[PDB]
Amino acid sequence: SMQEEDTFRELRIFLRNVTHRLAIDKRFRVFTKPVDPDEVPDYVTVIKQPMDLSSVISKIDLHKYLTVKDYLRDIDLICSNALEYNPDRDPGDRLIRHRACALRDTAYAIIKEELDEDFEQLCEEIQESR
Amino acid sequence: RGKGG
Repeated sequence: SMQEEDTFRELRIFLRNVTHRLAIDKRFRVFTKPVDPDEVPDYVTVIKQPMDLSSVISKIDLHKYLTVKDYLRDIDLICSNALEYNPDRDPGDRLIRHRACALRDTAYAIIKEELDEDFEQLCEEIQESR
Repeated sequence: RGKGG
């Protein structure tokens, strides 16, 4: 219905705003664009589902997220990919990991404070009916 | 694997 489409449009607005706030944080610059295969040809041999904040915005605009839980699976993916691709104890890798975990924690905290649980439940129920 | 350093 038109009312369900209004719901999903509100979800997209909410998700763009959360993603913008993550994308402008200096700590998360390394997650703002895809890892460049021209610069890191090894990356795809390890990471099978690349994800980044630009790709998240593209997915929002493509109507790929019908719930915040589905959005969070992709934030979880940006984080898990960084932990998997950069696991060693050297400081450069520790720093990327810390930042990946901060990105995840920040997204979850913003959502905890700003997502109405009944709004999410409504989204989930509409998605389940399709 | 790894970008750091």
